Amino acid sequence: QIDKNGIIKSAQLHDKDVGSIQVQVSLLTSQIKQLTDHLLANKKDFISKRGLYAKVSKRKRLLKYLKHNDLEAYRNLVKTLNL
Amino acid sequence: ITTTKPIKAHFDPVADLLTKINNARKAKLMTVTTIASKLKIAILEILVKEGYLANFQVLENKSKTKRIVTFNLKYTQRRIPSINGVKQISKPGLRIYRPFEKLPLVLNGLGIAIISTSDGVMTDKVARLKKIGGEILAYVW
Amino acid sequence: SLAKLGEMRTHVGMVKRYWNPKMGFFIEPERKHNNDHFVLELQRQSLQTAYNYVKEVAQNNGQILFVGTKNDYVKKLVNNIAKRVDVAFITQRWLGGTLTNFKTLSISINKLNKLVEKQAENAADLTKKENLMLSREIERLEKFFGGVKSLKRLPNLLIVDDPVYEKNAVAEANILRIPVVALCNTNTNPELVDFIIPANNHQPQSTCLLMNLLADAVAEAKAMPTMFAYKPDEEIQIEI
Amino acid sequence: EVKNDDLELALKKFKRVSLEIRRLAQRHEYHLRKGMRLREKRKIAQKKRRKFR
Amino acid sequence: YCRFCAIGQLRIDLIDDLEALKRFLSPYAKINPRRITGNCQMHQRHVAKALKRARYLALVPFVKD
Amino acid sequence: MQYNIILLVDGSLSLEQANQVNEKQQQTLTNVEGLQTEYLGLKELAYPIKKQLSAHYYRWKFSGDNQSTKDFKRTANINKQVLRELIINLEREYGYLASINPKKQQLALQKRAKYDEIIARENNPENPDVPVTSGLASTQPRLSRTEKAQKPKEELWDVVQKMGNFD
RNA sequence: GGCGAAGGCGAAAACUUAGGCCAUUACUGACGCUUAGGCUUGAAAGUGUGGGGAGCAAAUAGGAUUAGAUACCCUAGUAGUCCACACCGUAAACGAUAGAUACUAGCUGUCGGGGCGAUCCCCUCGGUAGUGAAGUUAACACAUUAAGUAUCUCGCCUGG
Repeated sequence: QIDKNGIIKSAQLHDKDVGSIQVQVSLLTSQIKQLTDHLLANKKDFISKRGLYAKVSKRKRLLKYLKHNDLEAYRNLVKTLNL
Repeated sequence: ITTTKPIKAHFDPVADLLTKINNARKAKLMTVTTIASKLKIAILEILVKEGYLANFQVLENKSKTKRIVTFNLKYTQRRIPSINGVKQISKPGLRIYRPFEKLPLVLNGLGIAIISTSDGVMTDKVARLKKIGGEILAYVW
Repeated sequence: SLAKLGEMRTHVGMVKRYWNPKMGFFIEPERKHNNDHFVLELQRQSLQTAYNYVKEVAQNNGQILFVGTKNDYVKKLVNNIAKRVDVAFITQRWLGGTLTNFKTLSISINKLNKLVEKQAENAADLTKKENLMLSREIERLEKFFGGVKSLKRLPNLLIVDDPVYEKNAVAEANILRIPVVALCNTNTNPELVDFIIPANNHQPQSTCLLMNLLADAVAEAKAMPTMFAYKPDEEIQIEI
Repeated sequence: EVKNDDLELALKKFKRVSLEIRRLAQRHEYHLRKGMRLREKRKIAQKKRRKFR
Repeated sequence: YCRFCAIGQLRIDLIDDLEALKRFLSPYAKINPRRITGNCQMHQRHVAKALKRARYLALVPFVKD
Repeated sequence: MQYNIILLVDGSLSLEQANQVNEKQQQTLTNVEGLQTEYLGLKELAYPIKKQLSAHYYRWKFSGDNQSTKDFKRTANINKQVLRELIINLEREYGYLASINPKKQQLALQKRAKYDEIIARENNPENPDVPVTSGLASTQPRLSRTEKAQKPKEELWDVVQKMGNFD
């Protein structure tokens, strides 16, 4: 379904990042992957594609912030803003 | 005490204050809560002193964690508010400023505009007398 | 005493699920189940204010038009007020057109006076249908104008069992510049009275004690004896 | 619809549901768009609801 | 008149509770509307889907009159 | 995540061969094991699904898997040895909670009160006895901690008052 | 009645999964907001592509009738309605009411969620509704889901 708790806790480095930028962007990226899988398995689900584009946009804005605030976001960039 | 109905960042303190003021005017409501700020505290104190607005209480949870102000309008014993119209001037999309020599008396020479300047916040008359100008926060009459 | 709190014992509750919210400002914080219960102290304060205010108004050579229009209870007891204190009484509300058009009350009172004169002056030539016409004209002009049926003076004040119950009463009230006071319920709009009296009327004791206190207020301004707030007994009579 | 063993009584209780089902089928025996069908059906439903409430 | 979540189990399959479903049923392929049994949205889902499911599995007349 | 799986198998087949068909059905079932051939009896179908007036009913109760029941469903459909292949999941609408599922004990009390076994009356579901005023009743209002009370006086109780002296 | 971004979602059954409702000082600490350009989707006719086509109706064609029927009647009846692909990407997609955001008498209904408890009643919040206060459209009326109140952004607008 949501694929929520496991991905959060994998991105949950400490007890001080339950809702941080890191876990949020990880959730959006994991949701992008899961939505691609689903919508390839379920073609005409336009809800999934519109949500995928919305998550892509919100991920872009989250990344622009994460590079505005912390300069170490792109030195270990496993979340490059290209999709 | 217990201050109920907190408000979060709507888009700005000024419009958050204006919507509450007009809703209180509409529903004949007494006391409403809005955000807290140094400018908001200054204008609220000066409006208590001016007579257009009744008192206010600024409240905090512990720190910048949550800072709000509850404010009441001065009402005669007829449910008639003392506020006969307040217009916000300082806005996000338009930062409005005026010199000390370009500040008018509102209503018919009675209304008092609230003006923050380079060295403080005050009323329109003493802003003209101060020879220092700046942004305007609210036209009150 | 004067507007004693002892009377303030059953002035609580009416038909629920129908109530003006702005009454909650003037009555009490009313629960989600529409608890029509009234406070005692504020109701007593407002009732005493209305009492002595109408007293001082009637001491100015004014008039307190006593209006009774509820099912039977308020009308019967307002008639008892009229037979106890010399004030006008209502059997049926006037259909409108009394104060702002003074001619419309004068024609009615003159018609009733001449109808009484005709009834007392000739009854042999009249037929059964003609007599029924005469009696029905008398009844019509007595109920089409209750406060003005034999007198032409303009009332200086009027009450009503409910200021939202009578459109014509409110019209001829707001035509004049007079301190209109009325028995107000929770389902009533409070914007049609001078001094709101938040109290019950479905409870018969409540309304009868209220308008009897009004009668005493107008009587003490007319230099005649007064009974309620001067006798500790509350009346027990079901709402006829 | 089937109401058995009675000539008139069970037939009388029959005819109600019989005509109900007959009309239910009848309004499905002609091509029409969803617009008018749903609008009229819900108009009748709201008529019955307001008569009931 | 609410019927499910008081006599039902809030989990309605065909077996173990088929009688509460058949109460809005007749061998005629119809379901009692809200005018007779005013069950809520989830209870209406229960009765609708489950009864047409019993019709679907050949337990009660699917369309048969 | 559990599967209540209901299989209606051919006509009036004998119990042994019906069980063998069912065993083949697990052999082509890729879901979780532990399901046993439970005979629900030979039930009369409302209509011939293909030509069988009455079919043998069977139930299986065990857990469930996500991408492991579509294939089982369509293979059981194609497998003509079984006529009907209904699935049920854990989630239909009901609760997964320790304060809404134990409310089914209140439902058992409702079953008890459904029939008046005594002269007294506790029937008629939705009869308000009003035993509860508690619950959450919480919108979580914000607690107020005093910072500064600029003129703590506040106007209140605006009575309908005008021209108090008319005498 | 709820949900879905509109388009829409109803014989049932399963799966992937968008998203939702309830309460969280709980975590980054404004990361925000929209939107010209830009990205994606987009009833449907009807286009061709492969099947079957059950049925029928654009067109077409006979008998009526008509001042005349390829209009209202029907029969025969294709494209199409069916599906797979694109394109058509328009709609009464209009609530002729933009998106994000916070606030405004109530009242009577419903659904969902949280608590509770024979049911239930009840409270909380939303969703889904209305009369109507206030407020607002010339007016018709909306009105806690505004056409009320206000901020950011955009699109539409000056005579036939």
